[PDB]
Amino acid sequence: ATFTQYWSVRQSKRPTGSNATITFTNHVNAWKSHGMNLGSNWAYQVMATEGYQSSGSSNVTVWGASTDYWQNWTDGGGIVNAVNGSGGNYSVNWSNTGNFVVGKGWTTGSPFRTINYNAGVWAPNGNGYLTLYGWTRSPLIEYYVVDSWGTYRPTGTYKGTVKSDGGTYDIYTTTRYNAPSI
Repeated sequence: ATFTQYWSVRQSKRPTGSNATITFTNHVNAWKSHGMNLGSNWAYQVMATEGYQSSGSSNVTVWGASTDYWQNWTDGGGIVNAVNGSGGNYSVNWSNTGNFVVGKGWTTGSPFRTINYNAGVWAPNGNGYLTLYGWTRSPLIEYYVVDSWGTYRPTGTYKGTVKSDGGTYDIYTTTRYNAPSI
């Protein structure tokens, strides 16, 4: 499938060890102001560990009484050890993988969501995103809010900036031709 991607990318890798907050409504409006609108149909929404052509290790925890969804996907190109921890916790040991997404969040995404998380460990050795991840339909859109990464910072068509949660983010739009979902 062909679709546009929305990006919020910190101007510097965010500290990992204490609880971090992603006020999502800030990124949503900032995207709206630049003509970037999400779909009317909301898919899942997680604080995930996105990896590609890399190996590493992560340990994330997502707090909520109400977090229900468990996301564990992989195009089966490499080895991916994803353990569904207790509560909102989870870990990932990936090796020479291709693409994959692992995170815990919500079955249905909300443009008003508020997220507290504690990256117990962020040791990506290659390409890996410590990002808030989710999709929407009508239009079909894959959105990102990246706080940290590995060897590659996600860029694209620059559209502006937004200050949120004591951190400034660069805004990008990218396009993919022949990408699925999940």
